[PDB]
Amino acid sequence: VQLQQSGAELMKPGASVKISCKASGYTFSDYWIEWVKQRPGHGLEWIGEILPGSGSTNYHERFKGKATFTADTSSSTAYMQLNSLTSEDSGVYYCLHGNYDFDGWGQGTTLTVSSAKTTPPSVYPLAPGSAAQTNSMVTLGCLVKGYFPEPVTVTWNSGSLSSGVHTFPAVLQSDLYTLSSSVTVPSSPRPSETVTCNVAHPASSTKVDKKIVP
Amino acid sequence: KVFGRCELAAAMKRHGLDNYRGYSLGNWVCAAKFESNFNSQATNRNTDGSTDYGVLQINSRWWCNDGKTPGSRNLCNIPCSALLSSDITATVNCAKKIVSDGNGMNAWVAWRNRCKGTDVQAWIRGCRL
Amino acid sequence: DIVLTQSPAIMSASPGEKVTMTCSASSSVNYMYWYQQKSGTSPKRWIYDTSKLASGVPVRFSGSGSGTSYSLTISSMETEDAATYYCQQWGRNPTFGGGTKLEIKRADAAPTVSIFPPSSEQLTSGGASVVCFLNNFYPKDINVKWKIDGSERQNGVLNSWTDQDSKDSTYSMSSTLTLTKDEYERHNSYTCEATHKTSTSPIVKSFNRNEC
Repeated sequence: VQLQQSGAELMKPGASVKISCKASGYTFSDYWIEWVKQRPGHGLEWIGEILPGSGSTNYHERFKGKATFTADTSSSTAYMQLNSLTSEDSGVYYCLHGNYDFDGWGQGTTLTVSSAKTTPPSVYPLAPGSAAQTNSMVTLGCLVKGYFPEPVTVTWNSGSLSSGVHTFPAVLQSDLYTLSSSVTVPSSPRPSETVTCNVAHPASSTKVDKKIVP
Repeated sequence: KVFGRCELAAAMKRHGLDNYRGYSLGNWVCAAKFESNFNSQATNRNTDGSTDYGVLQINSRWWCNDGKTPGSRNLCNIPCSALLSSDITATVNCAKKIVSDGNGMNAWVAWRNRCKGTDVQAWIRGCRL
Repeated sequence: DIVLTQSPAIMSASPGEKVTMTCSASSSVNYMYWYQQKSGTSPKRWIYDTSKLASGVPVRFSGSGSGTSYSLTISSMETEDAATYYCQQWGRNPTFGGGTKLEIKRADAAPTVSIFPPSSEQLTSGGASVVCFLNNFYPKDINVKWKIDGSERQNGVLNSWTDQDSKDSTYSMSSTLTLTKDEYERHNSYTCEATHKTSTSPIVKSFNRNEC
């Protein structure tokens, strides 16, 4: 009873993929569901739309042939198919409503098209050593390096250490991402009380907790 | 569903479109070829938030209602999805009140562009009806 | 069809003050639509049919224009009005505009820089990354230069900024020098020097013993 979509995709170039949108709660038959594409940095592109009841579809000039829509009236699902995926198809695909009774979008499905391999990350503690007081505030982080694909969930002190955290967004370098996350406590916890950073890269079932030792 | 000439022309004959105002079945089937290629579920979007619906590409601004067009007058008092049925009744009915508004079949851009001033009776030449 | 250009691309305002975003269509359009997107969520329809607010847009926003020029105007800027706003001509084939970023203003804060030497553990992989966090600064702009042993630079640096915090409105940058382990031990001093508006002279942070 929501406009729900499928999880994130990772796909070889050249293959096709299908995104659901389990649009549930109203008379599905009756309203157009649109589809939008977001490439971060460039923003939004409108793909096209489909009226569940009749199977009528409208597509933007650019996506005719790259995209096909279907809807299955009995599960109240609508699907988009991307044909012949390339690198420039990586993005977030949104399904949405835009009529006068509702206008809710769904949350998005990210899609990475890559030949690259799921690399688990390495997690390197960042600890100061030569604590030359900026102030009586120690910052220490975690460098999580070499994973593929996104995302990772670094956490500090298993959740508790929320204030003063800073996870920076991953950067892609050699067909792999790198991330850093900071924590800042007064210089009276570290080293006395211990700070752990809990990294999880779901796509390669890794859990890691490095402790920051001086 | 893409209809096929005489199947459509037989159902439109049936629905009284023959010589409705001064338009013979040649025109009715002609429009439906050049508007939609006989595909009942044909849709097309326009420059103003409006879509055209079905066989006879009825505009959601003045003629039917689809609940996302501005300036919606909905003069046929019908949901535009009713116009996407494989049985031409709500399309025929709204076509009657379009051809009645003092303009004849001019309301149809493709009829005007590809069927006006030609031998429209050609469209059923050789057809059973 | 039409190309929508938005001006400006990044913009700032304090709470209490008036905001006007502009969107320009390369062709005349019949109606314009505005969508707002906060980081971490799907966009939300904000103004539809040129002036009508969607269900849940507070009354402080209004939009207008015709043909070529439209606009979204906020009279009191409230903190929660910081997002990207996007315009769309929802025509035969819809296009979106580039966006306009709305950041909230505050006083020019100086960054707290910090460098971390390569960890033992990463040195046993055969690489060395020297990390520098410059935390909590306003304005967003900050140039960060690297000095391996005295003056130099480097080409394999990897920066990353955060979004404006929210439990303040600060920016924070990470700069990384990845060196191969023997290019690392073939040196000594590593310096992170930051240039921010808030200071005449660069903030630097250095260390030295790759050697002993």
